[PDB]
Amino acid sequence: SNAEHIYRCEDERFELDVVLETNLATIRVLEAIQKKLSRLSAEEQAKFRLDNTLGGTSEVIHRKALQRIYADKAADIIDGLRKNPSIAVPIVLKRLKMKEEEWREAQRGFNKVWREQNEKYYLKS
Amino acid sequence: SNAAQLNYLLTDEQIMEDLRTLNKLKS
Repeated sequence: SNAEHIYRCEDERFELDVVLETNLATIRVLEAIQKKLSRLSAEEQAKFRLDNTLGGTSEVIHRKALQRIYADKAADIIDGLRKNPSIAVPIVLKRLKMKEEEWREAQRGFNKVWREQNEKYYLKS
Repeated sequence: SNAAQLNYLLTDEQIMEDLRTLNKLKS
């Protein structure tokens, strides 16, 4: 046939599709908060703080995404978000944005090319 | 090795730097 057997996409897409979706959701929320921050004062970081923000229901999304990049020190970063938003959020977001583009690069390789190959003419061989 | 490298976890270098920055903010 080709090499030996037809190796169709396994779980690779699943990992990327989910992690990118999770990424984008966290990208949105952090950029939203960071924009609302616009560098706040100490008393303002006390006033406007992630009390119910990034939590409630969709916390697992950002929590998991953050634990994936900061596995060992996830608590420290989570605490930072729940404490000093105008400090942690800008930094963590910048880490997340560079990682976003890197994940996007991976998505380009797996998901994007998969899109191309699947929608185009695969032929009858 | 590939066209895209699946790196999910950040290195202790990056992680620790973040922590250093968070607890300092010297800017």
